[PDB]
Amino acid sequence: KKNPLKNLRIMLKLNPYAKTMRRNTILRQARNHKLRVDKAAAAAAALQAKS
Amino acid sequence: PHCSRNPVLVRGIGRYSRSAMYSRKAMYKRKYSAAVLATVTKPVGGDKNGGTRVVKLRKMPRYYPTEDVPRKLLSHGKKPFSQHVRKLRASITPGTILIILTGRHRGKRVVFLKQLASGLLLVTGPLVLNRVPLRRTHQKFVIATSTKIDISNVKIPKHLTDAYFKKKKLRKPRHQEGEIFDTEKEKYEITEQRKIDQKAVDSQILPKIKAIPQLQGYLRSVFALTNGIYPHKLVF
RNA sequence: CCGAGUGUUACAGCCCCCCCGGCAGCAGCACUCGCCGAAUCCCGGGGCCGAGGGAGCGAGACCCGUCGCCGCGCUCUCCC
RNA sequence: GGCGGGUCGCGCCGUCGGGCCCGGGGGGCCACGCGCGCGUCCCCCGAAGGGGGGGACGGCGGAGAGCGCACGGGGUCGGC
RNA sequence: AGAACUGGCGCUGCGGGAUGAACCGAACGCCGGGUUAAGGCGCCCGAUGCCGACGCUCAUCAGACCCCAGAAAAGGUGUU
RNA sequence: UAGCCCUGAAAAUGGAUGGCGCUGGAGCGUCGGGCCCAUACCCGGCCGUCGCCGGCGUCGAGAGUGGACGGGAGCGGCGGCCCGGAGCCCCGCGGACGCUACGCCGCGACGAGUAGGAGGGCCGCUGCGGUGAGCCUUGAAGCCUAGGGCGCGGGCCCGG
RNA sequence: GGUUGGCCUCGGAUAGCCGGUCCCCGCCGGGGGUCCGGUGCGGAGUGCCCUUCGUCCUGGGAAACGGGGCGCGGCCGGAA
Ligand SMILES: [Mg+2]
Ligand SMILES: [Mg+2]
Repeated sequence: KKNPLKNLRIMLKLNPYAKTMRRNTILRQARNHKLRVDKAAAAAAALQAKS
Repeated sequence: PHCSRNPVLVRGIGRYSRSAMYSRKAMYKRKYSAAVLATVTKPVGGDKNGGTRVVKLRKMPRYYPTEDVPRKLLSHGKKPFSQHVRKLRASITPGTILIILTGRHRGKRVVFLKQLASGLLLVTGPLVLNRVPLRRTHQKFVIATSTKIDISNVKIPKHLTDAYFKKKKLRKPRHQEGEIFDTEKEKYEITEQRKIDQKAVDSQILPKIKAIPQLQGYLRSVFALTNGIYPHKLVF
């Protein structure tokens, strides 16, 4: 018994939707991260351009 | 032959989906429809004799051993040592001063140069400061010291490789006369080429060494633990 | 004259509390709001211990089952 | 003259629900014979009770060749 | 001494109760890794060698953990 | 009024919060986060038992969860001069193990034990009927053995 | 069996440590004013050796005592 939740491709033998549920939650938490890193820059950028 | 056209973001997950890849490959316009030498005969060579001899080579075995073990049960991907993957610790970048732990050198401080194709990281402290030639060392038997030197454009001989650094033995005598192999007294005098091609890398590691204020005194020294000096209290 | 420590009544001439209207822009956050969490969740790295046990519907197989299931790529079209 | 129960229509809320739909003016989709004809729906041209389109179909008229890889894939080998 | 209900001991090792038939956990083929229960973690004795929190208490007989192995009425301008 | 402490509070061998000791606690109460280890729990190995099976296809020619012939009509596809037709393997004569059926194999769950009851014994002792073209004065039985092993055990084999 | 040694104030803890002009104890010790430091840096969370691979060539800085000794000769301190 190889373990689901621990290796891929055993899940995908039991649940094919597990992969597309998984890159959808990797695509979005990369663009929620690119948004928040840029927004935290975007406050202190013009706050430095002030100074 | 195009490249993979689906960049992996995580290990074994493509960035583009199944129907996203049907269109990146233009699969909508490429669906398709269109639809031994055993042995040449050997000649006769003879009188009262014809029939250039029959198709036979690689014949059935002379002896079957009395018992046999069955065949193995096939497993997935356990590829041999020439094919696994090669890894480094991030603390060992080229130019790092290392600390040998386990050899015959045992605490001599060397300069890391290049990571070979076998995981054995090629290394030398120079032969004029230490007594360390161009030896390989294993990766997890060193300590990466937090000082560096930029040797990014030193030079590298392509001929020094895993096949370059090996050890050799050739068992000729099967008889138990009292020779010790007759040639394992030979501490290696193949150095005549190895003495040439260390000078070709010594000559341009040392100006990198002699530009740092007292880095060359640091490489003659050896490492030790003394009295209240504990690792895990220590920064290497 | 200044500095300091006590005791008194007095509600700004340090401040604090309760209201009556607002902005930056909100982070369970500049380790106290720590809450409760995940179809609202994934990634990566270490340390330990173990590795038990003739799969070929094909070819009439042939030195030698790198095989099934699963998930993928390239070519059998072109261009940049 | 007040209070509850059942019923209707009014505007108002919610990342409501119907994959809804219906027409108009980048991200995702395990969704892919241009020819045209089998049912069904939709938008249309002036008519006025015809045709032309697109859509989807659990039916039929349009409707093979698997090559050589890699692998979190039926319990470790090293061709260290 | 004699009943009721249930569980045990007898027929049963093991971990804890210093010790033990019956208490508390838990029931047992021979081992390796992981985790726990009851119980603990000054030193015998594995584990608090946590910069643990908050108080109460001084005994010229202190106190200290189920069964369980020592005490009552009364009394104290002893401290809280 | 009620918490801790004290008085009430006396027994015969010397003595027991288990001891040593302990008073910014190693005491008491109320809590925390760590941490420790049972034969218990989880994962893995191996042994047995029990339950449900598998394989007589040794079928390298076996192939069959539907099957053939051969005639009435239609194709996609194989070779065109739009008419068209079974090839029995062979350039290799080849292809592991097995299945004491009372045997072999697979999977899953389980394993305390007195009195007691069943099963298995290729455990052992003595004697008989068969049988090993058994063994031996080139050394049997017996006994001894810091010798080598096997079996979970009953025990057994070998060396000296 | 061990992998370098520390060659030493008394002590206080609601307190101690260092340096110090003056007047008293056979050229040393007792006191006070003064200057210091102090979550101890004149800090065993420290200190001196040292992490010393050796040698040769060869210049600077530092150092004019030499450092190991089988030396020889001397003295005098440490009885818990
Ligand atoms: Mg109970
Ligand atoms: Mg019995």
